[PDB]
Amino acid sequence: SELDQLRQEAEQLKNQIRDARKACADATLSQITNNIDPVGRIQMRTRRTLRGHLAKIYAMHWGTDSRLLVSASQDGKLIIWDSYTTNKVHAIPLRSSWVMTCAYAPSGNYVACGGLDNICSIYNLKTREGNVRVSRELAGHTGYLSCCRFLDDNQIVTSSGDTTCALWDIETGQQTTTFTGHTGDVMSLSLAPDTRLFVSGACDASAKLWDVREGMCRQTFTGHESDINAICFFPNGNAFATGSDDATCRLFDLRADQELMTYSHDNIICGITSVSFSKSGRLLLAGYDDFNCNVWDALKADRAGVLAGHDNRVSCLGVTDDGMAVATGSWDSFLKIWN
Amino acid sequence: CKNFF
Amino acid sequence: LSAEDKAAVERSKMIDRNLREDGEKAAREVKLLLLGAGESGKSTIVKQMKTGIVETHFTFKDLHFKMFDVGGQRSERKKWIHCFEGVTAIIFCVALSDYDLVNRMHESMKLFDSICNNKWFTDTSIILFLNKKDLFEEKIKKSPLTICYPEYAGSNTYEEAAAYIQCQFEDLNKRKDTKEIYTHFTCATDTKNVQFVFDAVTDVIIKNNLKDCGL
Amino acid sequence: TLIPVFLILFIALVGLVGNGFVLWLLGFRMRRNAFSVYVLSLAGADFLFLCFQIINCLVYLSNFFCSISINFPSFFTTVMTCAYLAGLSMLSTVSTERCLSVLWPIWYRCRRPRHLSAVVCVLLWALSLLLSILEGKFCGFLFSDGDSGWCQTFDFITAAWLIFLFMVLCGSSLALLVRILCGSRGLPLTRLYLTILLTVLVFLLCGLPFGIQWFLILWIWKDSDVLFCHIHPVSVVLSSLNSSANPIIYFFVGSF
Amino acid sequence: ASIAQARKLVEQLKMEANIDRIKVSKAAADLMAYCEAHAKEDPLLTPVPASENPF
Amino acid sequence: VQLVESGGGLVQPGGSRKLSCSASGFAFSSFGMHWVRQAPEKGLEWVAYISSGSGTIYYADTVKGRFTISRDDPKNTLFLQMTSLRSEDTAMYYCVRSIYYYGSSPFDFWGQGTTLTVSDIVMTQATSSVPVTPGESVSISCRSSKSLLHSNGNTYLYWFLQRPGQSPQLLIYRMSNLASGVPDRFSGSGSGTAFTLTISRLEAEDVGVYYCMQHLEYPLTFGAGTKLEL
Ligand SMILES: CC(C)CCC[C@@H](C)[C@H]1CC[C@H]2[C@@H]3CC=C4C[C@@H](O)CC[C@]4(C)[C@H]3CC[C@]12C
Repeated sequence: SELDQLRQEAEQLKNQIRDARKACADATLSQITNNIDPVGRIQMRTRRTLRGHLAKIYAMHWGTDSRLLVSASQDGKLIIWDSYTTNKVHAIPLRSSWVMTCAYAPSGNYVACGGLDNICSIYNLKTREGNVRVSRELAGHTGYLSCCRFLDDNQIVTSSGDTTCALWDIETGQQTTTFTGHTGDVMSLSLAPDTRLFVSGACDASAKLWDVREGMCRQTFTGHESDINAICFFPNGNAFATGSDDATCRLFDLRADQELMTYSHDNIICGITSVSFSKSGRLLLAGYDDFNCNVWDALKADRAGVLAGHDNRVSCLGVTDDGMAVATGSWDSFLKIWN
Repeated sequence: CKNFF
Repeated sequence: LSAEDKAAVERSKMIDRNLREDGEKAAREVKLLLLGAGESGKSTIVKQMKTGIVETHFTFKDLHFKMFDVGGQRSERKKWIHCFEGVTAIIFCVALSDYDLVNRMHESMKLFDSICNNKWFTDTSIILFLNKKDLFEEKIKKSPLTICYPEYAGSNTYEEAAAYIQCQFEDLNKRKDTKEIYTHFTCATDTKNVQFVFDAVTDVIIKNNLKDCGL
Repeated sequence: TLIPVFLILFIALVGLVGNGFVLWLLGFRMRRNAFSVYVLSLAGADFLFLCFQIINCLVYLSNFFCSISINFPSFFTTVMTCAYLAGLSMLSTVSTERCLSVLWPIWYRCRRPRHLSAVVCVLLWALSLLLSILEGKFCGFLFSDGDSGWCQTFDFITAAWLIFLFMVLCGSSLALLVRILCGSRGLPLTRLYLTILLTVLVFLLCGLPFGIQWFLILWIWKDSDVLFCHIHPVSVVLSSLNSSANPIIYFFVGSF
Repeated sequence: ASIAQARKLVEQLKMEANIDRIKVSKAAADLMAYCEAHAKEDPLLTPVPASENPF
Repeated sequence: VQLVESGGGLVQPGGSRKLSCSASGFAFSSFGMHWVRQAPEKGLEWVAYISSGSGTIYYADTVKGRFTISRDDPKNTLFLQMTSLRSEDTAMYYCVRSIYYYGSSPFDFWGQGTTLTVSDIVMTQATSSVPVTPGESVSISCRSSKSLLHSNGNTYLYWFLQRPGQSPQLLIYRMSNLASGVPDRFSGSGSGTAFTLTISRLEAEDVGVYYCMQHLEYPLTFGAGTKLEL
């Protein structure tokens, strides 16, 4: 069996890989940040509660001007909010109600939502006719779309339940690059700040590092036990945090190529649905199935705060580009905005 | 008065 | 507020009104979920009531239904079965002909045991369709049902066999008191299908009318 | 005669605070049902009745201890009669809407108007207000004096409306029970029929008898000395028990 | 077949194996530097007064 | 998108007249629509505004009680009902589309205008006519009589260009933001109650009368008009 010899070659190659990662693990992040001063208790309170959805809110995304946010719920609506005024500037009825993701364009021109329809439909907001209309339907994924993220007005990287990620061209509607290698189905995705690369996560309990310019996986990160629901880069673009069903958020370096640290408590047993950082990345927020967001000191592993406003599972949260406020959405059909 | 309640 | 911010508040108020109207239209309709293994007669069911998730509208006795054939997508269902939390009923199509075909009936019991005891469906009633019963009416006598079911005491023709398959499906739920299972052996040319769906949704509608009325 | 008034003080304050934060919760806070409009209006009627009994309890306490002798304006007991009658009317409407929810299920789901609950609350409060303000003119609780017989005949009209409310609540409850016993299978029917039996028992022996002793006993029994020291405090004690027990069964038990 | 999938998987692991990794200490100190340089403009690490708070 | 209007012609004073503007190609129910007239030797003057959903209606003080604005959502038609007219109503009535959410561009589209013949933050244009060199940087200034910088951070000054014989178009909205369909050479800035419109690298077919409009509060008022003449 020649493929058995190939599998032994693969086995000694992964053994050499974890030897190479183990050879550079001279210290932990925890003993480096043992000296640094803790930030204490972050007493965040709800500034605004956004109340217009009638079903479970599955996704949310902040605009780049830190005022408009889109939220997609299962009542067939994605609503774009004015977060300062709690005003709805756009209610968009969806083609399929079963939405699981939403995005906001960095230019602010488009939103893009997708779900069980296998289509990350793209909606033009700055139209001459004044209504929001579908601009492009992106079919081609054979599994449910879990996360789609905008690079530009013309490129969008989508994650789906067919174990592949795809980079699209919005004018053609044809996916230009396919990102294969995940064996389980990909649930989470986050772009780097320079957007030359991104990371994704699946039921392999693995995170993979894909480049949008060439199109292959350069790095694979392992250390979770189950599916990761959540991923978000550090604002430097050199690290990211992954939330899973293991009640463990884990941070990984790109350039050091291993897991650094685990954000776990004994009193948390439910899964993490969303993660995000702050502007500086000192603290990472994390939504839980225990209905509350947990603010973790991303350097000292301590629970710096608890945001317990929601009556159901916190499915989506995000932090503005200004870093002013954190919006958290949840399955009791409310967005709460914390500061 | 009905009953001076 | 200035003039433009007051008009933005008014635009948001009309958007609130349309959201309330559309959620009130979708609150008074019935959302059903087709299931079952492959080629189990589900497509014949959705033909006789009338890429991604397939949706079917039909109004029966002034009651708007929305059927959801979600089975066209092949992914691990634990990551999207909570989207259908809060459906009224779960239409489950089991082929009686797939008892001898290949452990396909055992695959149907695997999927029924998975979703009948699912944590998001601990309350939702399940309509269970046993179709291809005429195909069962020939293939009872060509090959016995003991090749599918390991014990099967007392084999006969079509009556204790169908009742045994009914009883072997019905006890799979570990909580028989919170939820309730409906069953219908059905033909291909009959109006008992959508009639039974109406009369099994009506119990759930009564229970939801009492949940809305604090009871 | 005193410790009845202390007992109604305790019951009326605990009912006041409980029904008050029910009235805040589903008044402004929590998303509401069409049923919750009925629970809200029952809470408003019940809040008015309980605070007015608290004020009359303070009047008795002050005139037994401090001897201030506050001749309280009898304008307000017209509003009190309206609040009591509206509370019982809304309780009968709760029972009727539950009966209509089970007897006509598809109608109650799809074709029930969303503002039918509001117009039933408004029209029923308007009927109770018109009835009570007519009793206030015709009896002399208000600023205008009133004759004796023309008081008592429309006061018997109020009592007939009350016993009609009991017949409506009993008929709706028994129709609900027979509809559950002939055609229900997905239901937790034991908790159901204990809840309906509990609320008809409350509306019988905790909510009726103050209306019974105030609206028909004073013109039928008529001894004017035996019943005053015994029946009249204990009767409003039972209606204060109904008043305190309404938010638990109607709103609180479901919520928690 | 699975032999070509294992062949491209071995090629993928060969491309993953030659990464010039840095030590965990230096990347940890890079995280130190980023979180100390931007701790001033982080309105979650330090709460801010209501003049500069739009919420 | 397109708006067409009708209802002009010779009307006796003291009589009644109905003008009608029908939408074509935009979601007319979602737009708050206005009416702006223009006397044949005088700049623009706002008349009425019925909101989207017809929930909110304002008028100018010179038309209050005599003019009635109402829309029709299915027929997609805005119509204005007048009575007891006079020679001060001898104008050309433009019907203006607008929309109001965050990031919107109100007054972006105007109807083509119909001539009608009948037989308060004041905005001040600093100079009614400036000389034009084609290719020269021209600054057009508007002087307010109130602080247009609202507390929310916005500054509701709008810039319009009425080309000769062509309807006014939105150039710059909220004193700073370019409208869709203007060159980047248009630029406006300023401060509270002090504004300017800088036109660097002036091109041909850009001459006309320029209008500054406040939108801090109703009634909206216009500038008298800054004519650009070669
Ligand atoms: C017609 C006049 C007498 C009514 C005044 C009665 C007063 C005391 C109050 C008490 C509680 C109030 C109700 C509280 C809740 C609502 C629900 C809303 O959707 C319609 C108004 C309605 C139904 C209110 C109507 C007025 C009301 C019944």
